[PDB]
Amino acid sequence: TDETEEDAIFSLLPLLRKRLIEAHAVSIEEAFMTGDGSGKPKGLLTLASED
Amino acid sequence: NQSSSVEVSSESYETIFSQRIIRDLQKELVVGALFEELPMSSK
Repeated sequence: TDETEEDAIFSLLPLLRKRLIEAHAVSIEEAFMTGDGSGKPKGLLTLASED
Repeated sequence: NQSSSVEVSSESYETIFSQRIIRDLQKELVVGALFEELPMSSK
């Protein structure tokens, strides 16, 4: 919101953007590790188990 | 009207419509802007 930016001494935007990107990377790597098949890529461990 | 021989179409076709806009008296404001102002840059 455009009021918490003024309602503080230091900025809070770069933290927001960096959190967005790093959350995205964490989720993709976790899904590649052990994602199921329901709307998400089948994880390596799931492939190994089902083979 | 329709008193003479010739006439006009409707009673709204001899009226002058003015776009002048008038407003009544409004209360004055006193306390709103007589105190000194203190800028703030935080909560």
